[PDB]
Amino acid sequence: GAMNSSNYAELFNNDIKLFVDDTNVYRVTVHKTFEGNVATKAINGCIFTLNPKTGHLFLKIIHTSVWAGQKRLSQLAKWKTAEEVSALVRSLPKEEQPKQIIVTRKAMLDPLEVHMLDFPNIAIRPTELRLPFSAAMSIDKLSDVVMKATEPQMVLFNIYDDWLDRISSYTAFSRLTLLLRALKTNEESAKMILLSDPTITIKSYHLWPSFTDEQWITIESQMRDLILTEYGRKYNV
Amino acid sequence: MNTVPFTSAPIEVTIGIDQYSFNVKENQPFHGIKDIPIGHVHVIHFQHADNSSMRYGYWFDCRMGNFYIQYDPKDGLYKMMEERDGAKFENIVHNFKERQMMVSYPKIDEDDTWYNLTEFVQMDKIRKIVRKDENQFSYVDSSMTTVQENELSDPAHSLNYTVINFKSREAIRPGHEMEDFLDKSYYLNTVMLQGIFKNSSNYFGELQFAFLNAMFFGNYGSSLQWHAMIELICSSATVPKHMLDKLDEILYYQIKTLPEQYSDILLNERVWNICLYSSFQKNSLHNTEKIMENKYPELL
Repeated sequence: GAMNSSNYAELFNNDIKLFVDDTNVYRVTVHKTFEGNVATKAINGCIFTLNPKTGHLFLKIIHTSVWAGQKRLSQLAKWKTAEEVSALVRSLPKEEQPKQIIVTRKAMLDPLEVHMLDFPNIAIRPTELRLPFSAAMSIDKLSDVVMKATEPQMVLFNIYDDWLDRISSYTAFSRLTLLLRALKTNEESAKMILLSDPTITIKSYHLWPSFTDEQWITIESQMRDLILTEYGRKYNV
Repeated sequence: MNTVPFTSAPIEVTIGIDQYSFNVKENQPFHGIKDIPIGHVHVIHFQHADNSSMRYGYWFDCRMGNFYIQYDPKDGLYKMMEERDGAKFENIVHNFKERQMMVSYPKIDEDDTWYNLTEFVQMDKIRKIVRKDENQFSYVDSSMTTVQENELSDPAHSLNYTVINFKSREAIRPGHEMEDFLDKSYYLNTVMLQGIFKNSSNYFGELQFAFLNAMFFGNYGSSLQWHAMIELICSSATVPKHMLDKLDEILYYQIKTLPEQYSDILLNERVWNICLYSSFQKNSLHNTEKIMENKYPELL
């Protein structure tokens, strides 16, 4: 059933699993027409498919051409997500195929279940966790490859950089969710915290800065402070 | 006009014959039901006064043989049996009629209710859903499970309704996942109508039989089957015009006949709301929408 606070350690066991987040698949800018009506213009999107144990990210870029001449795009976006996840699973060797796929939004359950009928032993699960994966497009290198794409493309990343050399998957996932929660709550402030010291850089092959263990504690503290402040404002408490 | 004699009535029981019912007292000199209209299937059903659990009964057609009821004190139920000796049977029925020991099937001349509920129901189709090939009549009760309920446990005592499953390889063509899920026309028209049922008459017959087992026995798997067969039509954008008009008449008489006090357990809120207000066929069931809105506005 549903993935929640109670079964959280399950994410870091040895059963292959993927999170799928469809938030950034169908992206639009809303604008006025010459006649003063409203129209949308689609921009490039992405499916965020993540192995929480290994940090392997399967970033399927959704080029605006896939929406051309289609109707009901927010509905189609769920089915296109389930089509691409199904295609990714079939592309993996049997021993690399997930045993579970956790969708961050319940509207993805039926589309994914129908696309995965050929894989009756892969469990499709919702979650009660409010995961901040929508903020993936606040990671500059992920935003850059999505916006530059001129055709459908899959790009592979490790969203944990080299952190697993020094910390457990549980701790790496907690750090990622904290960074993405900060980026989602106040992007400008989060990005200032991550780059303020120019001597700490991002390796060419990494997404995040090359913090020492001690610098990560300071950073993680700064992100927690950012999130609580913003929360006091949101709610006047 | 045919007759189902009873050897006796040793236990107090409510006896149903189609949509009618009569209370019989323990050892009341009751010897059966006469004037049963030829041309239709019929159901004769029982609810014991001492155990209002296990409604049970028999589907039959008097054109297929001479049938009677006899209480079995070992198995503790009223059993249907066939009398193969035509002359013995005619002599039993004539005697009980002369002694006026039989209730008359109480059909009003104007009243097409039973025809309207059984229009497509054939005894030969019932005998494929309810498998007991040595009898010409079919036993059903409150507790019998469906082949589909058993997949999710005694196969001999199952209702072999046609399995309908919207999230199945049968229902969804590879490469048409979204199309086939959101528009079930290929599942209805190619797989079910052309493939399995062969025609709309057999599909309607199974739908009508599922409803009657739900209503008369509170059979939960039958209720599931009735709703699935409605939902498969209503969720299809492309349905022959004669099938929609016929479905509206079928459902109208089913909703008309349903006891008002059983709407809460016999009608699925989600299916009826989806079918009448969201589905492709939301505007195709005028009679059904009107009787539902006037009789069960709470459900909607």
